[PDB]
Amino acid sequence: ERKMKPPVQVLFPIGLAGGSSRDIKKAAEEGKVAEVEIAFFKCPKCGHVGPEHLCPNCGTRKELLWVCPRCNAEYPESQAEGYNYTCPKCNVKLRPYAKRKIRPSELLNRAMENVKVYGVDKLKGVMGMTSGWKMPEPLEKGLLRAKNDVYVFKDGTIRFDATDAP
Amino acid sequence: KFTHDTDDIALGPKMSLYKQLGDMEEKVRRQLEVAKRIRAVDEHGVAEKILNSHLIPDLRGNLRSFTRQEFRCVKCNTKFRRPPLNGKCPVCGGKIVLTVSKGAIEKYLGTAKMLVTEYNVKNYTRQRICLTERDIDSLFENVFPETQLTLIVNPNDICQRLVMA
Amino acid sequence: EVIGGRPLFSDPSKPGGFRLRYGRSRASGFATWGINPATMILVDEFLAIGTQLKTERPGKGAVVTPVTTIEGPIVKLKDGSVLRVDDYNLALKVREDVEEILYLGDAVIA
Amino acid sequence: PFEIVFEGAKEFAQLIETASRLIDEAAFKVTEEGISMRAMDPSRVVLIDLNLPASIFSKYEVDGEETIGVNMDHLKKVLKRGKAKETLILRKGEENFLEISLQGTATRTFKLPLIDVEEIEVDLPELPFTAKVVILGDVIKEAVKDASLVSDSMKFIAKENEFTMRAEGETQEVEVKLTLEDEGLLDIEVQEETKSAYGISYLSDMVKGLGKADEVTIKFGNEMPMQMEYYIRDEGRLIFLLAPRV
Amino acid sequence: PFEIVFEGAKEFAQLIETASRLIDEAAFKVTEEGISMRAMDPSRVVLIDLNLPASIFSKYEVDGEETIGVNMDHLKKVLKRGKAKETLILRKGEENFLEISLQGTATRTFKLPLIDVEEIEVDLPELPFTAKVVILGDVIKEAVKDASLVSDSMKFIAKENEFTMRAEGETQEVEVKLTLEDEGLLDIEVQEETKSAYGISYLSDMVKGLGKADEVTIKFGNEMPMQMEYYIRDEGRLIFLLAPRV
Amino acid sequence: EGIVSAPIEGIANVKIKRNTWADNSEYLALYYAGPIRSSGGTAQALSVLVGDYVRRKLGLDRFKPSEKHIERMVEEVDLYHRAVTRLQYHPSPEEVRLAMRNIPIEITGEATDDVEVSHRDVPGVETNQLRGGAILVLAEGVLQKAKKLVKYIDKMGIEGWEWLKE
Amino acid sequence: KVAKFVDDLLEKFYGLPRFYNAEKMEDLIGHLVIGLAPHTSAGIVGRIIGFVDALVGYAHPYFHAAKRRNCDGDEDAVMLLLDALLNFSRYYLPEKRGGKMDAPLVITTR
Amino acid sequence: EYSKYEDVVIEWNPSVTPVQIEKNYEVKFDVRQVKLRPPKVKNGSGKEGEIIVEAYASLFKSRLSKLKRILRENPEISNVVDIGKLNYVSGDEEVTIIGLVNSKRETNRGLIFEVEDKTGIVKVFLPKDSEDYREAFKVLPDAVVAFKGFYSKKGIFFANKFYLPDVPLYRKQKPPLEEKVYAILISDIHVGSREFCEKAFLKFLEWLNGHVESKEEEEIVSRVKYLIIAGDVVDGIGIYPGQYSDLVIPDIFDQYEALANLLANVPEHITMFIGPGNADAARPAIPQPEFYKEYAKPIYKLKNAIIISNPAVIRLHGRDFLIAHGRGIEDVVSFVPGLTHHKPGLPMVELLKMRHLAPTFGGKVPIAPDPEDLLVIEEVPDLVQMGHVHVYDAVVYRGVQLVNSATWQAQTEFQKMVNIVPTPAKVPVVDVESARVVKVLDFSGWC
DNA sequence: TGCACGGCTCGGCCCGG
DNA sequence: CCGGGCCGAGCCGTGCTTT
Ligand SMILES: [Mg+2]
Ligand SMILES: [Mg+2]
Ligand SMILES: [Mg+2]
Ligand SMILES: [Zn+2]
Ligand SMILES: [Zn+2]
Ligand SMILES: [Zn+2]
Repeated sequence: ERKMKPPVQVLFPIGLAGGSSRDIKKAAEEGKVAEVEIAFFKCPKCGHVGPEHLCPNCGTRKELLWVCPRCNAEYPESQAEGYNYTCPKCNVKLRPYAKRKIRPSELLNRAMENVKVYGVDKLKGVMGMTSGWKMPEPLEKGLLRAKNDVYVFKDGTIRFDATDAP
Repeated sequence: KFTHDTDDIALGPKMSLYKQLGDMEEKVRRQLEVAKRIRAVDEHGVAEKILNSHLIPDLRGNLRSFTRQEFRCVKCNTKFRRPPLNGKCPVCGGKIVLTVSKGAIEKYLGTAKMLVTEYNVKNYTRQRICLTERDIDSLFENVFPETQLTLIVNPNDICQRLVMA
Repeated sequence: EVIGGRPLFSDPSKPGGFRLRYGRSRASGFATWGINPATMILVDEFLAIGTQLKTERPGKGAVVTPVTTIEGPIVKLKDGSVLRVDDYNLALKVREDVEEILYLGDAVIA
Repeated sequence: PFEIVFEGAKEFAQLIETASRLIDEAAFKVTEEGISMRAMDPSRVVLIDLNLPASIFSKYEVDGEETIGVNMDHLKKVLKRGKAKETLILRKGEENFLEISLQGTATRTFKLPLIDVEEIEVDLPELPFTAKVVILGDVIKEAVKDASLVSDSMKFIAKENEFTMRAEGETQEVEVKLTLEDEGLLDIEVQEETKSAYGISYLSDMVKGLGKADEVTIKFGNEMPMQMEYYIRDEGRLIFLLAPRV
Repeated sequence: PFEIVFEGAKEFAQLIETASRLIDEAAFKVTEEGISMRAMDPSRVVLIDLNLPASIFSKYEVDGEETIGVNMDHLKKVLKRGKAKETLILRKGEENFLEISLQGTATRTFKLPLIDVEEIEVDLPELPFTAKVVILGDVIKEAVKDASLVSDSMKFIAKENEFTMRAEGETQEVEVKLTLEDEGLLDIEVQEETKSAYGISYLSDMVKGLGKADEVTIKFGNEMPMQMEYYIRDEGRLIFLLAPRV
Repeated sequence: EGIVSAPIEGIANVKIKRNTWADNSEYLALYYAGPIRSSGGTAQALSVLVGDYVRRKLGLDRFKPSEKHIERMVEEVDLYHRAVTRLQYHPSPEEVRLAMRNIPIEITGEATDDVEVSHRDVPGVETNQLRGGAILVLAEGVLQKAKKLVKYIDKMGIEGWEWLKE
Repeated sequence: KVAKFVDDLLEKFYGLPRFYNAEKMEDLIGHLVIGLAPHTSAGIVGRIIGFVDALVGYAHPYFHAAKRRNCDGDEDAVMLLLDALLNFSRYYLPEKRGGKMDAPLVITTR
Repeated sequence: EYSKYEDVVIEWNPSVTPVQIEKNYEVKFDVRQVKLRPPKVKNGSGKEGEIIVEAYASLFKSRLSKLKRILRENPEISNVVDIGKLNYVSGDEEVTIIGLVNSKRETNRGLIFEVEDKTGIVKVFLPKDSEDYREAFKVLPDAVVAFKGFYSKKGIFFANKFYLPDVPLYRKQKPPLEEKVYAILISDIHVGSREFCEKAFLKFLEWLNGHVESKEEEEIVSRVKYLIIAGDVVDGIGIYPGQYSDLVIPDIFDQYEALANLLANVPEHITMFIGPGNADAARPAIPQPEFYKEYAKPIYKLKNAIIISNPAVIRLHGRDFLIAHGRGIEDVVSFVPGLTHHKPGLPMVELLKMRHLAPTFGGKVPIAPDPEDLLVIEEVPDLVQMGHVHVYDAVVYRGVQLVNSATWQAQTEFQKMVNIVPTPAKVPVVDVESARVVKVLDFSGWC
């Protein structure tokens, strides 16, 4: 099989909170707070904010938030579309990500309640996302991969490497 | 179409023996036995010499990186091109570790000496190995002095024999 | 160059090495060779189905594949006898008594 | 073929484990007199000899003398499954398999393949030992454990009516002194002033495993090897040869 | 030049081990009445006070006064080398070496180099303490061990004839309640209700290694550091002050 | 045939430069990234030929290198082989000089190795480190696979490449 | 294991019926995979018809050539079609130059 | 084909008789003269991974403490303060800091340093308009410098002066001699190579024995008394891959035997001082105590040969000679733009100014893990000899003469590849009294 | 062609004082 | 019963070179 240089089961950044093995579960169980760069999405109706694609309160799709690198002003995707992805008050091109704070305990508990998979010992993530969007992966997929003993690749697929013969 | 037929398409050994040998000395010994059995290989002078031209680069290239190496902290990942003169990481409390250890230079020295003493190699390679050993034991002259005596000496070595001859 | 642990099976164009046969088997032809399993066994199983090797004449590199229709090695036993090991089971049986491999076998090349 | 049974298999396991701390491959010389062993460590720094006469064997039958060579690690791993209240039985047939049996509340049989090792004869003449000191195991073990804190070399000084051991580090100092008036020494016989030094790793490796109620005698001199003995089951004996420092 | 003799070195080593888990280097002031030490946490979060009057020691001879600066690790190792019934003697001569001599079956001696360490003399007089409770060391040790599982924060609650310590987490919750009818709460003097919180790492560090038959005294108040003190040999005592969190 | 990712990865950028040192005339340059080393000799040589044809059809002049450029490129090739990889091909310095003298485009790129060169501050070059992609292209493309390249030239009816045929 | 993970994903995260329903490796026969060389950006769809007891991937010579491979030492990848369809995304691709290699940005059907 | 100068014989010319001169000399420095105590571990069971780090740190400590004492000699330097206690100084005071140069960047305003000492790291800025800004622009790291200026509570230490250990401007002239004495310098003989030109060396050996052409040369030859060789006396074995085809004598024992046979032809009144180099059988990293005795015995057996170390200082008639090989020049050439191998005098003067023969660690020079730094020039010499660059040069700097003796190996394939031009068979002659080069011989006609 | 080798830390279990 | 000694996973770094 194909595994990254440190093995990874979900494409979710944890930083230094998880330790050497980037264990999301160990950081969550100790109540640590991690500071990393991710993409935050915001629900248009009520106003939930966090690294998720669906709002738990109402189950409606959120919108990516654009941040100003100089003044940290947040705009929804619809608003930034008119602004040509440039800050009007400032003058700098926006970015979809910023360095933020996350509490792994709430996210992991929500995921476990979502997929009804409670008995998992380890769950490895990444130190930092390498993309330009820094969009994370759902944690439910990581939980199911950990449960079924499979590993992820740089684009989200599971691959097997073998020699070829005719 | 095809020319030759086969009874079974997956008949024969399935795993290479190279993946079941642990030590380097064991690998070299098994490979030399295999070369000795086959009539048309002529191990005794070309196999061992061409093999020695694979461990010699490792030896010489690891002694030249010990004298110009960068140090690093165990907790941090900070790399210092020269060691901190207080003995500890300036930005934390951890201790400093080498990036090229002393045992990385002389991991292939025993197999190289066996290859030199057992088989027929030109005197160039034999002298290179003897001088490499002498140079390895001379760089640490005043950091690791030989303060330990011994009961029995002369284990049929080759370097001392070459020197006394 | 020879790496430690990777044997050399024949000197350049030396009689007693691999015998050249022109042809293509069921599972060879693109860039792969055809090898009898008996000579896979009688080299201490360093060769296995799919193991690469650096060749001399046609190109540089190939993958080995079993072909039982061609000849195998001729070996000299410990008591002085000579045998033609063209069979897989015979190679398994007589492996421990081998003293010298007189001939190494064939190699089908397209 | 032979049959050997021993009482208190835990003591035999401890002895084999102590032997295993320095050497890896060794062969046993079983004869009509008993069984004996001798080997040298790969670094050629320590030499261990040990014999077990028939006196300490409850039952012992043999057709003569034979050499048996087994892997030490596997032997001690098997021996460590025993208990202090079980009997150990060693048996071998014409086949090259060493059958080991432990008889307690049940009977279990272990099969260990044999191996061949070079039985080179290594021996040395009786060197001139000017000083001899007999002390308990506990005192020397404690002295070694204190010495290990500060340095890696331990120094001996033997004087008439005064035997002392020292271990000095870079800035810290450790010293142990005793006399025959004290309770830690049995007897001392020195012919002149003696000074020597030996490493801490080897000393800790060999001294470890000695009971408190053991009489250990040490023979050493000036810049010359050291010899240590302790009696086993009141009939046997063990030797340790250690090369000096500097 | 002073000579101080102590009996039962194990208790001394245990006390030094508890005192050495907060600061690495501390200074001891030897004076006729006794030895007193007041260190400071490197992060400035917990206070530790030492007081060892001359009444405990069997022999106590000293003239004038002197400060003794030593690093905790070497002294802790030397003391932990002491066995159950080893007499502990502390002696300093004209030299700059702090001699630790141990007496028993053998005379084992250690030496340490004194280190110059700055002294920060900050005396804290009596503070307004809302409540004072004395409980057995077993109860607090067990309660801290149980609360270490759920979270990293302990909440102390004291009321009229009621002592309650609680820890809360994301999902789990642990609470221990005590009252006069239990064998742990010896008595409780409280003028008014108070509540405060403290860290679990520091609490475990201070509370670890406390004997079961110890009348540990706890005094604390609303949003105010807790004071803890227990007696040693009916004459000596150790005092802990831990700053609160949030 | 649109399978290997040379057009997507190897060609980092295409820019137009002026011969300020000789005539102030314009020409075309190609920037090769790291991934071009995995494309293959045929892909690299075909990229060079396509660049030549596009420069011809855009009405642009020829790259006119100074001698210092030739010295810098020879030193770059030698040092890259000495300190990085075997290159599976050894161009003699005469071949390198001939290739530089007879290529109508500028083959350059970013730095891919942490080694400095001697001939620094060359005009038209914005780096002083090894250009692994460009030199690997020049070594294992037009030089290692000149037979297939001249076959393609003959099939393609392209003039100006007679030096390669010779 | 990959098929079990896909079935769990479909049943739990998305609320759809299972697809593979396999208990032994022989229950994957007739299902489709994707072959991908480590230096290309397009894949090719293949079908499983059997299993062998060797450490090689046997396939037609046209299958290996359509991935620009030579079959003398090369190694490629296979992944289940549905896994790649559900999981692959272009927003997880690194932003350096060598980030679009090994990615199935398009697949060939014939 | 195994000629090794077996039967080469050169006899003294009876037409000329040497004059009588008292042989007053002594070796003032040798690496196998300082007893370096090995460092002990911080605990009882230390291992290999910490003793090496401790030894390197102790070496750097010794370097800093040795080069700090030299700086505080000229009265112009005063008010030295500890770097650690810089937060307790007023903003109107003038202070000096001494430490190691970690790094040196360049900005539009000037240069920024990372000076570090025993008690912490401090940043330093030097304005572009400073009078000494030119000197500090081309200093390479790990050297010991002094900075003078005003400290700020906001970090950066603004400075207006820059100091190097340097060489004093004033010195007292030594008393003269009763008669003149001459000495000769040679380096990089490279015995056993194909590009080594033996005929030129035989002609030179003939020249030393009285085979002269002019009266003044005859007078000099009759007066010569000493001879110093500065490394690379044999081509060595296994220096680079593919050297076997480049060797005429592919045996290190035979290389040293042939070299010994060649040098035996000099008159017995000439005393050799031989030092090892980077191609001999000697220590992999500098300083090198000596040759490997079991490999270089024939050159030890020479009757008039005295084997010295690298670096070593020799005193002849009260004149100090700092004899070194010169592996440290390559770092100076690489780091400071505007210098080339063809002119090694300027890099040598820079090394003399810094008072260290190989400042930077981790570059092109291998530094051994010693507890004491022996490469610092403690005492200022009268003459300095070097080699390793195969190019002749000579300069004078504040009274001391800096000489770079040439090679005897003709240009090889590699030196052609890297565009290096050797100047073989050039030999400088030095007068003992003035410690200055007075004549340069040339035997390049044969080579 | 890149993998193969050394070293440091950090818990989970015995086993013994 | 409570405290060490020890294994077994993991995670980092490194592999000829003339002046
Ligand atoms: Mg291929
Ligand atoms: Mg030279
Ligand atoms: Mg040299
Ligand atoms: Zn919502
Ligand atoms: Zn803004
Ligand atoms: Zn650190």
